[PDB]
Amino acid sequence: DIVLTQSPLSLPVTPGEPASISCRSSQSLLRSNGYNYLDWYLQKPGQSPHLLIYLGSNRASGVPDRFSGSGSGTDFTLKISRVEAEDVGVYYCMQALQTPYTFGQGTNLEIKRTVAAPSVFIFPPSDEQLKSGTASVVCLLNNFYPREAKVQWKVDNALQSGNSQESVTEQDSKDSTYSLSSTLTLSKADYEKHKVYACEVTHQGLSSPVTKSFNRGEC
Amino acid sequence: YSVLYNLAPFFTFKCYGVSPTKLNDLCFTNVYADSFVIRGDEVRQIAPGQTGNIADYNYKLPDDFTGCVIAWNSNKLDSKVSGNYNYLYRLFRKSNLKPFERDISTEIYQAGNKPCNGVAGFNCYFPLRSYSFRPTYGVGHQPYRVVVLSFELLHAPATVCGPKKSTNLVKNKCVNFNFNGLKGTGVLTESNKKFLPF
Amino acid sequence: QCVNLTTRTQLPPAYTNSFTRGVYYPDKVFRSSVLHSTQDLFLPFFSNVTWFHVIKRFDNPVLPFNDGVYFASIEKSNIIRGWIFGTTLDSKTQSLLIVNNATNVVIKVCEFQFCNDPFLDMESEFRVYSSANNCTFEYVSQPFLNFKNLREFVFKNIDGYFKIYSKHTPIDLPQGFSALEPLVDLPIGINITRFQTLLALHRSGWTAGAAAYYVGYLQPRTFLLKYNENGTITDAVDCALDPLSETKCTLKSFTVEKGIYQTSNFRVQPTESIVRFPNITNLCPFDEVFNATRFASVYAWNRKRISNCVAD
Amino acid sequence: QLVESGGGLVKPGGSLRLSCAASGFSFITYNMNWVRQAPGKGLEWVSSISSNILSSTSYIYYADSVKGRFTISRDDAANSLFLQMNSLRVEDTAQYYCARTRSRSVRNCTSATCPVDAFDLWGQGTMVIVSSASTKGPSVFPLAPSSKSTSGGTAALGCLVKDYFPEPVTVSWNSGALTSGVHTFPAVLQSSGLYSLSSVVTVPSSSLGTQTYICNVNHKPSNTKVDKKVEP
Ligand SMILES: *[C@@H]1O[C@H](CO)[C@@H](O)[C@H](O)[C@H]1NC(C)=O
Ligand SMILES: *[C@@H]1O[C@H](CO)[C@@H](O)[C@H](O)[C@H]1NC(C)=O
Ligand SMILES: *[C@@H]1O[C@H](CO)[C@@H](O)[C@H](O)[C@H]1NC(C)=O
Ligand SMILES: *[C@@H]1O[C@H](CO)[C@@H](O)[C@H](O)[C@H]1NC(C)=O
Ligand SMILES: *[C@@H]1O[C@H](CO)[C@@H](O)[C@H](O)[C@H]1NC(C)=O
Ligand SMILES: *[C@@H]1O[C@H](CO)[C@@H](O)[C@H](O)[C@H]1NC(C)=O
Repeated sequence: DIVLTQSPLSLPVTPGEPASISCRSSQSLLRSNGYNYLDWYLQKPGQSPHLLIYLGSNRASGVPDRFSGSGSGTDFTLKISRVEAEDVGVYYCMQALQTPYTFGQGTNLEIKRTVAAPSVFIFPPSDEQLKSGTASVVCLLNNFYPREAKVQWKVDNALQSGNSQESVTEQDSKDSTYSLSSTLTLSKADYEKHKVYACEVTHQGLSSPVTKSFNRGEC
Repeated sequence: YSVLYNLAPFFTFKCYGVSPTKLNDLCFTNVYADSFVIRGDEVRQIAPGQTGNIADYNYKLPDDFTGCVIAWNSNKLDSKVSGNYNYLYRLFRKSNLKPFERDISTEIYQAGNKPCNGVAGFNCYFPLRSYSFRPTYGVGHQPYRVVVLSFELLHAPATVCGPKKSTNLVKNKCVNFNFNGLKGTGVLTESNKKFLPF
Repeated sequence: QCVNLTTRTQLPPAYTNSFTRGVYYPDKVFRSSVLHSTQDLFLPFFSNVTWFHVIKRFDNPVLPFNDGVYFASIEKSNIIRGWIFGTTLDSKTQSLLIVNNATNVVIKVCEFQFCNDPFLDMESEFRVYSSANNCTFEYVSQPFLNFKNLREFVFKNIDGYFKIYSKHTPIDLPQGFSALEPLVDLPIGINITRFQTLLALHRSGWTAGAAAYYVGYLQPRTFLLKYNENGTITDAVDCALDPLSETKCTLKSFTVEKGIYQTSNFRVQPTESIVRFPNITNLCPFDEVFNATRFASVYAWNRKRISNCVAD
Repeated sequence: QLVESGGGLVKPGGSLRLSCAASGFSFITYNMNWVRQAPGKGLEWVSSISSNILSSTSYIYYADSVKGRFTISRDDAANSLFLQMNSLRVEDTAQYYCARTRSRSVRNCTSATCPVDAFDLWGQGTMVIVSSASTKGPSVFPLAPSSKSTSGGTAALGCLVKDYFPEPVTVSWNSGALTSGVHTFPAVLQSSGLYSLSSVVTVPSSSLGTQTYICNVNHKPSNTKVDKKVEP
């Protein structure tokens, strides 16, 4: 088909520095007329996948002038004058050859404040949850930026995978900080079989990862 | 001409051409009846020799019409609570539209020097513009329904005359008469003769 | 969708007489106990007409007919269905259609697309045309319908009116007299110069019953029509067939007494046109008198006696 | 495009009905299409159709799987679009964006190739899940405050809800009186399908022994209202 891989999207972007995202083409984007039939859509999460630049190197739909397209053929990139707090969203390049088109890969924007120290919360499961047979432990992240954070669960010096889920809140309109919830679900029989439970939080704003450990059974 | 007229909707029967009184005593051949809906004060644009947006790009009337138009206002059957943008008219064109002709061709207007291949950019816009119909508008934006009737004499013979609601005829009593449009001096006595069906 | 026929066997057309056929009412005027002479397009008496027989014989010919087509046919089990009228019989010209199924008749003058072998085929197949482009008229009326029945039809296109005369009687040409009453007037007002007969084939590949139709010419002449006491036409007399009928037409009576009579004059028609002229052509410089640079004044006009040239 | 109708639990062997609703617009002069979306990276395109004002019989643009399974229809008289589904093999999540195209003119488009300009009327508000069982009442568990991340002077406590259907849920603290330190996190999709949501609020430690904190959990589709008090 026409499946293609976009930019690796693990790009650290700071305010005051332009961000370039490039996706290539398997074949030439030339049908009928010589116009550059390539699009870019700004899919900010939550409401709608809007657009920023339509086909050609022109502007439409009231897009700010900071976003502009360049290049043709198997060469295309974007230029941003200055990233803002309202530009967060996954990216995608839309090629207008045929209606059976495939989709690329997108990731939300990354802004490096490097000043908001994360606040890590851990909550032991309640006695009612233990009686119900499901032990749910939650590791919270508060007042940290940007959204990316390596959160892992360690039990008896062993990494845990396949039982942890992460939920990322939207950017706040007051202090512009993200929040992350990491909920781990384990059976009661496996819960009483262990002694130590903890979560490790890794962020770019910390010299070392923050690890806080608690033992089950405490009031 | 006694059922389509004399009705509750307001009749904008201000037209020039055939006499309204003579309508009941006219036998036209192959009348063309077309109906369309407009917005507000566009009724004046449907006139012979009129110059306007509709009269040059949408519906051009020739120098001779041999008849006139009938228009009425309907703010109930052509309006909705939400927006009613289901009726459109052409606004952009390169050349004048021929009278008594329809050109259903919605293409990109090349207003500027740079051509557009079906993509509207800066110098290219879609000719079709949509009318705005709401019950809260004023007189200048109300939906108006206009029907056009054109009478002419073609190669087809006279077959549209009809009864025309002739109410007459009496008993004989030596009274002079008119037989089938021709006046007669005789009498309408009874007859014992047998006629063929034709 | 059209299907070509390859089972046709070539045979020359036959001929038969027209003893007492082709008479019809000139108009819708009632007459009684009179012998009225009128001038109208009439089929002459004792005139040869073309005979076509369908049985494995198929007869669907094309022959030019400006106006005045006489159609008569002995018919059983409804083999004949309809007729085709037009000028070029294609989509470029307006053509007239006559089709009747078991319900009613259908009249549709339209620019139909005609194939080479149009015919009809219980009966549920309708394959005579493919498309319609330029028409706005439609007409639907009451259905018109061993040897048992005779169907005679006369079509005339005068002053834009398609006059149709019909007569069906319970029964070669039979020896009898029947007046074809008018049936329907079509205000089409078009041009027709060709005809084509539509035929129905029974499916049992296909089988065709025994049916024959007659086609006769129409000529402008005068008849002496007789109306009885109660309005029906009894007999008709041609006024230019034989001298006895000429005397009958002149005296306005069907019986002539013994004696000498005068009817008309013996005139000899011209054969060829003879018009020549002095071969020498001289021509004139009409240019120097029409496209002249200078024209004389009104009070003193120039006069030129142009002679010995041609008037181009 | 404001609100699109059609959503709920449907069996894999059942039928689906999708309809769009919007406000006044030139709806008959646009060749709208359908676009799907995944929770991960990579969206999907369902089907495309053309308006009847540009072509007499319009244009058809189908892929292989969406020709074999999906169907589309139009009305040309109202502000609705039809997307039926006679059969469904594998369809876990489907948003079915109701976007139009930024092209009132169509040129040099055959039955299998047509360039598009832009989609600027994307629509959200519907969600379909198969094999989702039925609605289950939420269970609320209070979490004891911990004075470690917010230091000694401030303690953060919250209410955790578990095993609830569907996604929309309302969580409030002190009937909306407490607005300082409150933070509601979005839920996540579990392997069993039953969602779990968290919501915590930070309060000073001096008010733990004199003020009562009660969380209100409201679930409109299940008509469940639970008021849980949090104590250390
Ligand atoms: C039959 O018609 C032909 C004209 O085709 C004519 O010459 C001939 O005399 C006719 N025969 C009879 C017996 O009238
Ligand atoms: C006979 O022909 C007319 C003309 O189209 C049609 O409407 C009617 O249905 C036909 N009748 C039958 C029985 O097919
Ligand atoms: C044939 O079509 C043309 C154009 O469509 C029209 O002007 C003309 O009147 C039509 N012919 C008849 C006999 O109506
Ligand atoms: C009818 O058509 C024929 C040939 O198409 C032509 O010779 C004839 O002059 C036409 N008659 C009229 C009245 O147009
Ligand atoms: C008189 O006329 C009627 C119908 O017009 C007809 O049936 C009848 O036979 C006529 N009388 C005679 C004696 O023919
Ligand atoms: C008049 O006739 C002459 C002779 O053929 C020709 O040369 C000229 O062009 C015509 N017209 C005028 C305006 O002189």
